[PDB]
Amino acid sequence: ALLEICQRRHFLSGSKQQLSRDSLLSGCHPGFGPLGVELRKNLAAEWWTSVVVFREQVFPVDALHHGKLRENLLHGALEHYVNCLDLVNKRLPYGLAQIGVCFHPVFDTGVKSIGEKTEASLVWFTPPRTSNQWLDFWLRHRLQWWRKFAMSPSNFSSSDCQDEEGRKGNKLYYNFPWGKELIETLWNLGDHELLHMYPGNVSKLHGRDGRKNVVPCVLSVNGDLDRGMLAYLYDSFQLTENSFTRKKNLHRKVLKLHPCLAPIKVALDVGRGPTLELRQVCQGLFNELLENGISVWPGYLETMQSSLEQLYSKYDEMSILFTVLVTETTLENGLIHLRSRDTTMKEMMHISKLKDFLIKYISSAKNV
Amino acid sequence: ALLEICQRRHFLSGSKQQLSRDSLLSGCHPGFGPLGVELRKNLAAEWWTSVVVFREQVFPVDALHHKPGPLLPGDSGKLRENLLHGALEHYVNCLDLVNKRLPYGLAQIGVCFHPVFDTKVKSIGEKTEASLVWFTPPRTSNQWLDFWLRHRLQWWRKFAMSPSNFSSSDCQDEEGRKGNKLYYNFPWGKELIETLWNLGDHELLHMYPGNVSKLHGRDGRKNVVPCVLSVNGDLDRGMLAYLYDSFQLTLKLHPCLAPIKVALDVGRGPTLELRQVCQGLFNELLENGISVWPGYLETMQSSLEQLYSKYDEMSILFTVLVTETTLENGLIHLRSRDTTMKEMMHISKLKDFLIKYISSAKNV
Amino acid sequence: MLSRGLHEQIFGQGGEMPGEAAVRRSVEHLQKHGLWGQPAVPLPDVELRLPPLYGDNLDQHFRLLAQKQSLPYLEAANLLLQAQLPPKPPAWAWAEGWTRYGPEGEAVPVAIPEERALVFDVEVCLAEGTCPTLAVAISPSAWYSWCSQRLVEERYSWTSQLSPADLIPLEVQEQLVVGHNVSFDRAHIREQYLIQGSRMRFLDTMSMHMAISGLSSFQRSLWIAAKPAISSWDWLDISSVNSLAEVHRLYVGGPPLEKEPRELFVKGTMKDIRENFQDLMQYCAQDVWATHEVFQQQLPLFLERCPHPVTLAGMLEMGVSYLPVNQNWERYLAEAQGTYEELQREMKKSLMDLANDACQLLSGERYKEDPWLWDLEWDLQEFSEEEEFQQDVMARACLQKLKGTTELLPKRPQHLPGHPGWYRKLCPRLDDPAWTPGPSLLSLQMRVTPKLMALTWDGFPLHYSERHGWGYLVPGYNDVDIPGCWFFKLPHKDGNSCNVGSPFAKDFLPKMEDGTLQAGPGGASGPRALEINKMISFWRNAHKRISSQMVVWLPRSALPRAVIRHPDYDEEGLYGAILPQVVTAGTITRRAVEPTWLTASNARPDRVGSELKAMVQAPPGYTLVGADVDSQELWIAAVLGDAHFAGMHGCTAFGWMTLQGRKSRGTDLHSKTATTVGISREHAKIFNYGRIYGAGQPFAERLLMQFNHRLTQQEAAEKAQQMYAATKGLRESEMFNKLESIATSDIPRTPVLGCCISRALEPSAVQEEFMTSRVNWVVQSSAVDYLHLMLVAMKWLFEEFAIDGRFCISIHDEVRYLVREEDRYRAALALQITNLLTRCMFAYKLGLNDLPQSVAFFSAVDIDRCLRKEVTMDCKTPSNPTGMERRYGIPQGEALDIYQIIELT
DNA sequence: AGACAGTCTGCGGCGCGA
DNA sequence: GCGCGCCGCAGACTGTCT
Repeated sequence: ALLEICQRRHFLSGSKQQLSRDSLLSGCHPGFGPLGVELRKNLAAEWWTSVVVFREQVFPVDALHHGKLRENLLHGALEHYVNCLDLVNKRLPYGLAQIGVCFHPVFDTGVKSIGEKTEASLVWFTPPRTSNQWLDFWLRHRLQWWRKFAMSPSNFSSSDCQDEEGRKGNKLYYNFPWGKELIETLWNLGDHELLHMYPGNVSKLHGRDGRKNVVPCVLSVNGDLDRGMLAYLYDSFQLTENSFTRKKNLHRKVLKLHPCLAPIKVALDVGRGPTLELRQVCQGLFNELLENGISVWPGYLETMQSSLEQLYSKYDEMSILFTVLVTETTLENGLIHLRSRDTTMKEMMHISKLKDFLIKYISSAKNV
Repeated sequence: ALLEICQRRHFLSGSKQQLSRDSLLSGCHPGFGPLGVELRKNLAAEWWTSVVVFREQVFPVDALHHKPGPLLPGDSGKLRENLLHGALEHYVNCLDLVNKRLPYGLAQIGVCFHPVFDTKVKSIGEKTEASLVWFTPPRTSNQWLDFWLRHRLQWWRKFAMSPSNFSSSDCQDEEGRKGNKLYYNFPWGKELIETLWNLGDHELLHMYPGNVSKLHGRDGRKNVVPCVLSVNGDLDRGMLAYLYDSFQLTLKLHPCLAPIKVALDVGRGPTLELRQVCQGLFNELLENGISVWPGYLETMQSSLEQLYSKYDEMSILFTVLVTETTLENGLIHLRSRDTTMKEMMHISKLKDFLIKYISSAKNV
Repeated sequence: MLSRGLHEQIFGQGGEMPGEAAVRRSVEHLQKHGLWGQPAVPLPDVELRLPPLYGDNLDQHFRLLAQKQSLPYLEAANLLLQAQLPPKPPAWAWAEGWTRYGPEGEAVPVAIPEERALVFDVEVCLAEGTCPTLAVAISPSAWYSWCSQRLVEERYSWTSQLSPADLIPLEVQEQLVVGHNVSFDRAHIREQYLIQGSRMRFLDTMSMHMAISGLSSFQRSLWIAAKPAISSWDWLDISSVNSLAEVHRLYVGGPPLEKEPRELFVKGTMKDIRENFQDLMQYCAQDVWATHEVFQQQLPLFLERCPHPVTLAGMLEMGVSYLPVNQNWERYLAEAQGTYEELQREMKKSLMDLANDACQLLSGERYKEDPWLWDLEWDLQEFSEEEEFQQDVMARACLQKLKGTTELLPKRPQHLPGHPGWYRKLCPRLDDPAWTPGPSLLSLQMRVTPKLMALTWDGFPLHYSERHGWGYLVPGYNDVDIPGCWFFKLPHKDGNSCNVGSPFAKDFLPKMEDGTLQAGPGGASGPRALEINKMISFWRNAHKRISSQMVVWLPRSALPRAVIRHPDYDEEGLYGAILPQVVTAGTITRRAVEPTWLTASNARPDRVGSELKAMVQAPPGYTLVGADVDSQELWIAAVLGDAHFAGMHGCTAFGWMTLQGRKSRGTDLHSKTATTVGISREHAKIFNYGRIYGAGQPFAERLLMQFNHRLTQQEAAEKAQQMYAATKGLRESEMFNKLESIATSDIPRTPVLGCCISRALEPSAVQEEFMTSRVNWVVQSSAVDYLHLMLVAMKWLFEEFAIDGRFCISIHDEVRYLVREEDRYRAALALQITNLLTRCMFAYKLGLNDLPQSVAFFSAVDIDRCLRKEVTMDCKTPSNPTGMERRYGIPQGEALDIYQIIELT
């Protein structure tokens, strides 16, 4: 309620219409705001760094979906099995990963609707059909990754479940205030999918485990990124866990996103001066902080100057890590005001140290 | 000359022998390989530099991604998709984001579905186009259009190794007041890469009712009707520009944006063991943006024979000597770019001089 | 037969006597403090052909069982006793491993020692792994230095295999190796980690000195501090703390044994160990010679004071223990360390978030009305058309170069100005190597971790200034019970009246469940802390001991044929073993003491690494067959009860119940009576065990202080009726005349085997006013003697009947054996017969030769692949069956059939 | 010629090995 | 029940910064 109108006010959500519950979860939402496209760029890159480039085995699958719209993102990955095992190196263990947009049928309002979900799918080629330790390794990796960047990592739980033919699998859940919602699923497809896709010959499906050719098992790990973003927004602000009066008498609306997942980091400003020469040094600082990986919010372009409390509340609701305010004193001394999202106190620091301190802060937040 | 089977040995089983001039300009084809996907991601990042650096109040948007759109209610499987209607739907919200400051734009990279007709039927395109909508005041439409044409021409020629062939044509004006089209000269002539259309207020006034309350954002203290000039680009490839000709150089792709041929980790240990001398370069994967192909996982010395012809195929820009000769002295780097220079590696040629020569080329 | 629910006499049924004038007194006593009208439905009858006994009596049967084995070991001990060793060989050499030294120093290379009796010790370098470094093997024939091939520069880089010494001489005999802490030595013998049994057995001099003339925990402290309250100082000189250079002068007598002040083995460099060889060899040789002389002094005394062979055979059996790991030990350590680090980072991040939220105050002076953050500092201090690439970068460069002008200092003296002082203290300086973001370097040991989370103890400052541990934070014009209640504490502190005196060692790890002590009313980040602390407390306490346990990985050649070509066999994985390093006597009660294993760990939830007991996994083709003995200390106290006032397990109400009573239904007296008289929220077991050991009223009162908010006067007047009701006093349901009468008796302490108490607690020239340790020793030593009676059995059952196994593991009133998968039912039946024979033996020694059927057999004999409390249990980790294969176990309460043990059927 | 950053150093407590 | 470590915390001096 209050969180959603806070999001649409600062455009981390799509639009005013169809804003109620289980409409964004279904995927029939209009979209995301200008700041909402970010954290879908911060996510699907942290996932990509954690899964694809860090693991020497994991390689991106061929572009899927070049009739019926795609829904599982798994069929095309198995379709590109033949080209995955390259001639120069036909190593069985390494697998495929992809991040894309999937289309789902939605019923119960009548006409059938189409829900849009950003899905990250990793298909793993376990060389033994009964190893089951690669699943545990991937579960540990996914769980520690979701608990990473989380203000309250305890809300990310896992549940064991089984289906027909008794496939073994795990379903990650996030504890939203209304209830637990499914985020990521690990499933042993059990090689029957490969046999169904390729019933002609079995010789092509053999891969080299060690020295011997064996038929692999495929493990599907499919997570959703739109509901993951909703989980990250709900982890920040408050999920009605605290409530109470004496716990937090202060009334501050702040979105404590992780520094490595925050959409825009630093917000430039102009104040306490009518000279208008500060726009020049703010543009210079704007050009300086870019090409270092830091995305800046040009709040200095605005002609109107609102109150500092409203600006700070706006930047907190926009998940601004650090607020830079450039006075006329910066023309004389070079000292700029810096305010932190975590601590409301502000300090004066030199402009030369700003970029180095910000990149060091982002790097150390990434490491920790 | 075809470059799809000779130079592009790494390909797909589907339509492996059915690859020609047709079906590649159109979207009716199997998807791109891992190298193609990573090159598309790199090109998308280089296009997104025009979103993060040329920040004239430009913001990202996301379309609903539906092939027909958000249904068809109350009006008398689609002709085309352009990512433009989503921008005009997000006009109100993104104008509310600013204090109604009109010179602002919305950009988006997404999948656009185009039906294929009269194939030499009803196939899905998925041409992964990139759009910029650039809401502009009507009086400065020509200057802003020329501005965007000049920067798009500069950006597309920035990665181009050869002069010309990124032609710009005024063509005609039927959809709007005026426009320009960018044509890349393949050996099968010039075909469209990017187009400009000065649409005007017609589409925005058509989508919304006749009465205006949220439109006409202020510019120069006067509320004026907003003009729209759209930049639409098909994310095609410069692979034909990479291999201009073979001649005596035998079939080499110059790595202007290639994820491979600027990499590391190959060698797998000189004495058939202790691979941490090379695998320990994995710190280039953390906090950097260097893509590294794990050739060391191949560990097939029989396939590594004929080093001159293996540099054609594998090309990880260096290799460790197989014989246990130069394990010491802290240098393994060799065959950098065109000529082997064989210098020290710890701080000179690994984690440094790889970030360099790319950012300098980016600034040029 | 059906008198008290007893069974027929399978053995020794020639003479039966019910007694006279005893049933009337028993019935009259059971009229009070007991309903006595229980129907007592019988258990179904079990009748089987037992293996043929010897001597026509069960005591003689166990005597011949314990004398048939441990006779070659006894003669080897006698031959080692009778030897008159040469003093020392002056010459020490490397000589490529083993070499032989006669009376004089002479170098000759020998492969292995061909000697039966041997005294051996191993010294290791803690700096370089757990690999052995120095060893000498003294024998009546030669001197046998080992040297651990340390001259070779190249190491194995962990994964220990074939590295240590060897002592087994191979068939193509019996060996009693003596040593000081011979379990740590046993870890370095090699072929002890082999899956097949070895004839070699080990005797510990520490077990000898602890069994006879040992010191109780209080006694050891007094002897340390002294190298009513006052008594005769005879036990001070008679006993010692079990460290050598203190036992040697006690038994042998002479100059004190040398002690190297440098201590190169524990805190020395590798190159320091490589040279200075001869002095370290001389110190080790003197150590082993002193151990030999102490054993020579102790062996006849131990044989006289512990005459019955079951005790010695049980100690020899406990000398050999085997814990296989099945290559998942390294994975367990890695996941436990990763989980500990992750939860530590989570708790630190929660602390950072709380500190940042606290830093959001001071705007409008919102502090000093917060009861937690009022007393901190909160202080502030301060002291192209046209390419216009230039004028943007150039202006920034000019402002960067303008750093020198008007700068206060080139090195910043203001460390985050404008922040409060407590937040400045919690922030590292802006130097690049040591920079960490936010309020880092913050831990729970700091006084600023309290006052950030409430702790709900009203005003909880933890102001360690004349606090002395605790203050007015319990209960009841601000002096009365107020949420604030903290200003001018010195004049009117009141509060805790006992002041300091509590142990204060993880005291606040409990009392989080109720008992106030909730880290903030919110729920977001506060109560998440102090729950992470619960999870990581056990691993924080025990990660030194759990890690660095010595594992020897058996190669493919060392593995037997059962492991090879098994369905559960993997070529990539390498199987290993852990010797527990248990000392067969580490307390005056001769129960094994070892910190890592043998604890009350049963994979308890809300804990990180309490799955210590799990992952002791049998190799393929093998299984763990073992049983957790039912609650036995209560039974020992009950059987010490009967035959004193009357027989037939019916004299007292204690004897009447506790055996037919069940945990599922009715009252088993373990918790039900305690939770009826008192609160006893799961602590009933500790209270009952304290009553059984005779701790007394002050210990019970101090134990009940830590469990409820009960007043001292209220504790004395009320809820102390357990002592006044269970025990009539000093001469109802509990009686202590038998235990006290044993305690006053000098020599006959153990009723079963006759093992005498340590000479420190003998009444000869020593009077014990405290009185608790002797009766505690009687109960626990009777339990130990029961365990020895179990362990002497299950042998010659594996010999006369071909059963592969006999690797006992005793943790806490339970037994485990590494048996093959083909012989698990035979092992279960043998264990059931062993339990029946042991219970009948204990009853026969303490009176009558008839046993009730309820305690005559185990409830279930767990056959598993790993070790756990119950077959239907899993560890707290997210996935126990996933990954490592688990068969989920079977109970095996009832045997497969009535068939006998021999292979033919 | 003051005065508040930091560097050992003497106190309390926690805690683990006998 | 003790003793020797490892942290917190408050000195008393030390050393530039003026």
